[PDB]
Amino acid sequence: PQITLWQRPLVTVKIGGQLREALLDTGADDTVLEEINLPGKWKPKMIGGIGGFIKVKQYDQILIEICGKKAIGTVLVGPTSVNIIGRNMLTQIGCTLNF
Amino acid sequence: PQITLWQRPLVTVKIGGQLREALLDTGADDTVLEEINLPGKWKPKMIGGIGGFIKVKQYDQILIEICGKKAIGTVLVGPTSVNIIGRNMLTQIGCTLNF
Repeated sequence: PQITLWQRPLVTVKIGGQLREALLDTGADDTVLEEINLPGKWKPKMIGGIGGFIKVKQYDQILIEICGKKAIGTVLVGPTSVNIIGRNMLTQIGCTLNF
Repeated sequence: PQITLWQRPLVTVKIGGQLREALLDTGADDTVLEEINLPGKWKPKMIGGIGGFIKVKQYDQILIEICGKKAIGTVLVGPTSVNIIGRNMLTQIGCTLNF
């Protein structure tokens, strides 16, 4: 689908068998989601932002279905007030910017 | 221009007589620029992101040129790690997401 930007580009995503609403974030390199119960192993990681940084648990090869499409990649789980879908996943569902 | 996300969505923007590169950011409601000399007065404001909040200067009705297109609106200048063109400006250049 095509989406304008007068509102936040929020989509429904299915991850870890759970549902969530997330933002299609073209400015985010990574995909970061609020605390969600994901199975398995992970590595502690640091990621910076506008306010600075947060430490997050890094899960690799996580399958997500964004708005009806499938993609596998790294998902960072840490203290973020919003669920963000980054370019690593946006490139997989064939998302592009147009203007 | 149709922009793919394999790389950060950078664009050349002209603001206040100066040239800068800025990240087209759908995950940003606002436009936030790093250290830059901007004429006039403003209204202090604090915005949040990942890692906490940052104090910025809020300038209104600022002409901005992203690629070949002009837009006028609020711009925030602060300690940001990257110049960001948020939805307040993106809508104005008809920027859209597609997948």
